[PDB]
Amino acid sequence: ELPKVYTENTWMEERNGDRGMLKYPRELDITNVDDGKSWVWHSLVFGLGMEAPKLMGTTHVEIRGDFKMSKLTPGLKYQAVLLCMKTDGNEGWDSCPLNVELNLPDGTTQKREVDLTKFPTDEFVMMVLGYFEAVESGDITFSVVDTSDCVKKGFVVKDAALRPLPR
Amino acid sequence: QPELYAENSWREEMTGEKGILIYPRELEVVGGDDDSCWLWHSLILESQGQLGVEVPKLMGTKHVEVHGRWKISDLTPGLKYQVLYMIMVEDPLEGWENCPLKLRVTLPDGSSQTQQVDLCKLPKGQLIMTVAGYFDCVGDGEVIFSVIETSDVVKKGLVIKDAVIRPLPPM
Ligand SMILES: O=C(/C=C/c1ccc(O)cc1)CC/C=C/c1ccc(O)cc1
Repeated sequence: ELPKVYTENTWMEERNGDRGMLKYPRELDITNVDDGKSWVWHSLVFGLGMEAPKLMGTTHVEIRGDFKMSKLTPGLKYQAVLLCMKTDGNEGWDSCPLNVELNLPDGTTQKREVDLTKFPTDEFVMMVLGYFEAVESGDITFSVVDTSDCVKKGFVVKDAALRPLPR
Repeated sequence: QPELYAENSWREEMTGEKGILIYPRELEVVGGDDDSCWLWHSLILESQGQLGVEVPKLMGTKHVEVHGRWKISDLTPGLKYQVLYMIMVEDPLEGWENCPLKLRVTLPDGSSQTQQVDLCKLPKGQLIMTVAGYFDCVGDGEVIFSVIETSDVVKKGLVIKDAVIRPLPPM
């Protein structure tokens, strides 16, 4: 077994000190992820693996997460994203868009419907949760939800990230 | 747990552009197989477990040279792309005083641009986004992106997390 390097889920731009952060699937709140049927934890292997859940079949899809503003850079414009993948053999997404919300400390909420049949198959997509400018304190929360009658299948959650606008 | 193999990439949702991540095991690390130069570690985030990344830590060598490459034709045409190296520095750190890490992007036309990063000023342990350069996605051939320091001094304490090739999309 290899020696270890420990990390934290933030990063900093060398050139100016701007911060971003991300959270991995065990740091998210996924309803019924341990029910043994709706989600199956996989080893996500690129090119060792990371623990990532794949949706195997349920009508109840509910993914939530949260972040602290204090860890971000005040005044800086951010994009909030969920890295996720529609896999081959997906089902249920024709009739059921995912409902996506980003909640900011100022009480606002950005809402959108996401039609997953337009995502490419078997590659990760940066699903847009929303956009905001960071302040000094407060909680950021997001949700990706559908509980409709369609049995949804074939969806991997990789991580959630708050990144300064790419430049 | 069942294994899931995936391309180490992403697509922007609204606009379609493709970004690339390259883990260090897929880069060309000169002296990468010599433990007295680079010792390979498992990357841990406590609240999640292992992140599934093997990362090299510089252990005491004068020759720092790491290369990545990617076919420009595999990226999204007409976009401007930005190459990043994600790195970390850790105690013990040694040798870097006045020998900044060189980041280079070389194009198919042989043209190249180099930035410099003073590792001595970085906060230890923090994951650092460094900018290696930019390029427009046109033509084909391979873009080469490197970190280099070959000054005559033993260096230690640099950790390479991954390289990133990311589009700058409209929003
Ligand atoms: O444009 C960016 C994309 C971030 C990103 C985060 C998680 C992914 O799944 C895919 C991409 C932000 C700047 C780079 C952040 C980053 C953090 C850790 C890392 O290992 C590589 C890049």
